[PDB]
Parts: sequence; structure tokens; C-alpha cells
Amino acid sequence: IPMSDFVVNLDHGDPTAYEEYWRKMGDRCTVTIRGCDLMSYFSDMTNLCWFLEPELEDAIKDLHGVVGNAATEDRYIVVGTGSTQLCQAAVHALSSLARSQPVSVVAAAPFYSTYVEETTYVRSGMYKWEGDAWGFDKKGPYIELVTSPNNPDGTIRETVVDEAKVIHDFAYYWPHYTPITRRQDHDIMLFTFSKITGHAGSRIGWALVKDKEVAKKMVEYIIVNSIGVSKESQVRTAKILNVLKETCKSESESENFFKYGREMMKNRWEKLREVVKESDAFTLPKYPEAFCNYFGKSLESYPAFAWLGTKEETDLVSELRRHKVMSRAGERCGSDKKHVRVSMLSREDVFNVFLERLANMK
Amino acid sequence: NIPMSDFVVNLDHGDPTAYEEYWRKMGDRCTVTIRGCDLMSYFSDMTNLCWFLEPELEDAIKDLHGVVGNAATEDRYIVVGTGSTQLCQAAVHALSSLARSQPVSVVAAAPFYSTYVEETTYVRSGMYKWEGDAWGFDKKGPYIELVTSPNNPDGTIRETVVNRPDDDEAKVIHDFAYYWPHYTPITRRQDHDIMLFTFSKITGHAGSRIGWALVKDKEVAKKMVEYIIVNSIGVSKESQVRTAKILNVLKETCKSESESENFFKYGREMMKNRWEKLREVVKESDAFTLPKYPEAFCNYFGKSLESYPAFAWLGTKEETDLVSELRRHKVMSRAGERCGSDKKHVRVSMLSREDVFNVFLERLANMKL
Ligand SMILES: Cc1ncc(COP(=O)(O)O)c(CN)c1O
Ligand SMILES: Cc1ncc(COP(=O)(O)O)c(CN)c1O
Repeated sequence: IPMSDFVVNLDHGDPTAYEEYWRKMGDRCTVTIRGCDLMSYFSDMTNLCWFLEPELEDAIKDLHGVVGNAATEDRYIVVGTGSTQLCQAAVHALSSLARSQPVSVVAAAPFYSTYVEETTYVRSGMYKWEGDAWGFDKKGPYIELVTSPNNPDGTIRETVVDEAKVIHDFAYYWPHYTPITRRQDHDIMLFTFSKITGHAGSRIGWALVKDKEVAKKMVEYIIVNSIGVSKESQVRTAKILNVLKETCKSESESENFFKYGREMMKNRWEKLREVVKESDAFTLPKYPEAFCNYFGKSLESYPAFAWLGTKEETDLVSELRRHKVMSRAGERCGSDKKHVRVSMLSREDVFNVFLERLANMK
Repeated sequence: NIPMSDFVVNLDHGDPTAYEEYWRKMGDRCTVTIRGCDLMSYFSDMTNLCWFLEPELEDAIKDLHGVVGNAATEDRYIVVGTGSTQLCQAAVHALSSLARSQPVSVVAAAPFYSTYVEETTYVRSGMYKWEGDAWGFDKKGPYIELVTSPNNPDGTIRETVVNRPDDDEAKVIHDFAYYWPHYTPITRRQDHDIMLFTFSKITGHAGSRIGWALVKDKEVAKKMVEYIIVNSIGVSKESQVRTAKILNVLKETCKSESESENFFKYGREMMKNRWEKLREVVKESDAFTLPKYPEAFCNYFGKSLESYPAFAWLGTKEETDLVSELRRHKVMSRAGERCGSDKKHVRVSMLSREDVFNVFLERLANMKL
């Protein structure tokens, strides 16, 4: 079997890039759970989010503290089974408190394809996905989704359209990906564990929510949806997240996660960048340089996804399938046939194989 | 310093803390160890229809049913979900999806599991409508029937009740969350189209958030899976690995003839002890009723024996709101009106800690007196 017939799967952003890193960290990352632990449905009935584990709460807030990307004071924390359940909890919670329904849900194009799935699959009478925000005019209550750094195109975003409301999805707003220009302080701020460290099968995200009443409804949603979130997932995320925090007080460019992650993304993007340059069809986006409060230097953005473009009237997702490279169709993301989103967080060898095949075609 | 007369006894939720002592005394053999680089990927197994299902856990489920003998696992799919809670919704969603017209009606024989009302109501879906009590139901069209046996709240063994053909557009979901030897005799190896189980209610590990569905129709199975994908991109990996570990111990325990090692013996002995106690109180009390449960032959234990369900369905001949009366004694339970019954019953959980159970018995004897 040649590495011409091997399918390189860069459609999903399964973040496996980070595995060797975590392997190396050895015995301190380990989580030990005994037969009788984590048995109860409840964590703490004193918290608005009663199914959130204290060690995890502390870890989340400590971590936004050391990095300085989001405000965690005077606001409620809600955990979900990935940020996926969290964005839907928020949409359901904000829809519940709107004067009237359906509430229009929009996001600037190109947007995170999954959003169209999340807002469409249960055929709920509470909210209606209304496509691109730029092209959104419609009256009545709406919710805007703002992914920054964006998915697919990695751009830094702000809103674009008075009681209607907004959700900020800052899943990729970490120092290894983009500079920390500012400590965010918005009404609803969504984060995901999978994207910081690569632990995607842990299924953990969190929401920082200012409005007390929105936090309450997100919670109710989750309780009816899954009665909360895996305790052991939460205890594990805590340990890894704590280790990541101890890692920040290190000079080692192989211990310090954010200086490990960032170098890797730089190395990966500089490589992809050669390939694209010495090629006649392709186009990557241009990323402004910006000062980083965390790193204390002025540096470039290296997004988890490459928005791969074509200048010629090709149907770019299909061409890549033909060379055994799965990508995410641009049409899926409110773009056009000339664009693909390719994951930049795969393993070394897969990424290389991907570059190799990107060179070896017309 | 707070008198025990101020202690609230919460028998409303069914938090199964009864089983902690047992798992503690099992010690290290139960421990689960997970290293920094484990379980990182979204995917478990791209071969399986449910690609987010950990093989260690598929094996455990299949093994456990193999041994207990309560459900058929052959020639069908296994869909893991975050609790049985996510799985029933996935099922109603899947069967509705595959229906000739929507909304599909969703009914359940009363008394029924209250949380069903919220689960098929909270997102105001176009695909299905909650139609309440299945008894005498004949709204013409596609319908799903929920059959929970042993039932919640009343412990009853159940079969479908709306049994018009409505041909092939009559669908059924079986919730066998309490069909285990420590609660009820295993009279038949269940072989229905959709069978749900929850890890919570076997061993008490409720915060693990683990249930599974045994699904015959692939088209339904694939739809449950797609619902879970969008809903939550699968189920916590470490939850799955930890559920498999303890399930496996549970299984090892089954050959043990020690009354205190063997889960189902211990489990059963605990339930019995508690129902005997509660039954004494209701007997000597003046105003209380309790359901009668037939004796039946258990294929697992090989003996004819009683059910001791996880919930007590407490009633009153008297004309009072029983949920209110218990509320005045700092005993919380689940309103019978919430389960499609009347003010004269409430559901109380038999699965609390030993001390809490006892304070409730103490209080129960002191009632109306
Ligand atoms: C914009 C965006 N939102 C959310 C998700 C992550 O959701 P989860 O943590 O539920 O996997 C991703 C990919 N990890 C994403 O790119
Ligand atoms: C009938 C019934 N079904 C399902 C649930 C189990 O749900 P979960 O998977 O959320 O523990 C329960 C609570 N044990 C129940 O009583």
C-alpha cells in the first residue's frame, strides 16, 4: 500500500497533533478514580450549575487567569458535554427569554457548518436558522453567533447587525493559535477543552454567562438533555488543565504547552505556506500581526484550520477527494466550491502526506 | 447542633447512593487509571455503526447481558449515550424522523415516568407530540409507545397497551432500566426492537452518565447515532472506560458465592431488607397503601422470588394531598400527579443512604400521629 492510495482525513478537526506532547509529560498527567468516587448525580447544590465539579471550576478560572483571555468574575460557569451542547443550551435559553418565537439564529459567512446542523436537527418551533448575518435584515428577536478566531477562515470577528442577543464562541482564542489582544468580557463566552489540549474524547466545554437568568436556563436544558456532564470527564479535565497551568511557569520550549503549541503551528503553517506559494491555483488567507498580552511580544495568528482557496473554477473539495485528501466542503460553511477547510491539527505524518499530495497535483 | 427534626429527607430524585458502601469495600480492583495521552480522539472505532463506542465497553455490556440473561444482544446495534436519558430522546427522534408524517404521537401507560413529559416537550419539536396516557389511545396516525418495565413510578411489569395495528407506524421503546435481578426476577430474555438500559441503576454510578440502547433496526440505530453526534459529538471516553471496568468487576463477582461480594445477591438482599422494613411501617400504619407484586421464577437466580423495586409507590385511601403531607415532615418525594396519577400517591426513592432511609421510616410511622 502506497501513500498515494492512503486517505488523508482532514475533514474533521480531530486534534491529534498534541498526543506525543501529552505522552511525554509522563506520570503527572495521570488520573486515578476509585470504585466509589463520582457516584452521585450532584456535585454541589449551592452552585447554580450543580453538576459542575469544584476542582474543574477552580481549574477553569485559574486558567483564564494565567492566560488572561476571558473575564471570569461576577459570572456563572456552566459546563457541557463539549461546547456543542453549550452553544445549543445558550440558543435554547436565549430563545426561551425572547418576547416571541421563532428567534432567528444567524452567523457571518463563512461560518461553522455544524451551526446549521445544531439549529436544524430537532425542528424546534423556538428558533430558526436564518443563514448569513451580513445578509440578515429580518425583524423581531435574533441571536448572533460570533466565532473568533473564526471557523473556517480563522479571522478575528466581532458582531455585524435593542433586545436581540449574541453568543461568543472563543474556542480557538488561545495563545498557541492567536495573540491575546484582549481579556474578553462579553455576555456569553464559550470555550472547549478539545481545542486547547487535544483531549476531544473527553467531551468538555464551558460557558461564562453574565445574565443570571440565561445561566439558569442553559442549566435546565442540560439537565433535561443528559442530566449534566460526566463526572470523570470533569475530574480529568481539571488535572490536565492544572498541569497545563503549571506548565506556563516554565522556560522549556518543550514543557511550556503554549510555547510548544505555538511553535508547532508556526512550523506547520510556514510549511503549508511554501507549498501554496510555489503553486498556481491555491490561496491561503492573510493574518494581521497583533500584540500578545500573554506572550508579551507582537506575533502572527496560526489557526487550527486552513481555509484553502482556488483561483480556478475547480470544485476544490472533489479534486482533493480524487487525490485522497478529505477536506470540509466550502459550501457547507456558507462559502463557494472554490474553498475548503482543512484541519491543521492532525498528526505529523498525516500533515506531511497532506503537503506531499498538495504539491503533486495540477 | 441542628436537631434531626430539621434534616430534610429528599426521596424525590432517585440518586442511587445506597450502593457506595458496597463499592468502597471492593477496594482497588475497581480503580481506573487514565494517562495524559489516552482517549484523546473524537473516534473510538470507525468500523462500528456507533463510532463513539469504546470496544472495552461494548464487550462489557454484551458480556453482562450474556450472563444475567435479561436482554438479547445478538444481531443488533449498541448505541451508547450519556445516560439512558439521551438515548430515549435519540429514539423518539429517530423513530419520528423515519415516520410517514409528523408530529408522531408519543404515549405511555399511566402511572408513567414523569421526566418523559419534559423530554418530549422542552424543545417544542415539530416531529412528535406528547399525548399522555396510552390507556384508550387511538388518535389516528404514527405513534411511539413508551413501555417502562419495571415501571417508574409503580414497579409494575409492563407490556404495550395501545395495540391497534396502525400498521408499522405503531412503534415502541422499552426502557428496561430496572430489569435486573436485584430488583426483579428475570422471567424472559427480552427481544424487542429498542431496549434501553442505564448504568446508573444497576450499580449506582449516576454521575458517570452512561446508558445504552439495543437496537434491531439499523435505520433507527443510525439515526439515534446521528442525533447523538449533533446533540453532543458522542459520549465521554473516560466515562466509557470507567463503566466497562466496574461492569467487568460486577461480572467477576457473579460467580462469587459470598453474600457480600456478589453484586446481585448483595443488591437483592439490600432491597429486600428495605421493603420488609417499609412494609412493616405501612402495615401498622392507618392510612397507607403499597402495590402488591407477584412472585415469579427467576432464570438468573433459579428460584421463585419477589420484586423489590427502586421506588416505592406510596398511596393513601384518605382524601389528602400526600405530597403536601410528606412535605410538612421534611420528606420530599415525587407528586403522583406528575406521573399521570392523583394527589393520593407519591414516588419515594428506595435507593438513598442507609441513615436517610431510616429517618424516612421513623418519620413515616410518626405520620398523622
Ligand atoms: C467553532 C467551533 N466550536 C466548537 C467546536 C468544539 O466543540 P466540542 O468541544 O463540543 O467538541 C469546534 C471544534 N472543536 C469549533 O471549531
Ligand atoms: C425509568 C427510568 N429511566 C431512565 C432513567 C435513567 O436515566 P440516566 O441514564 O440519566 O441515569 C431513570 C433514573 N434512573 C429511570 O427511573
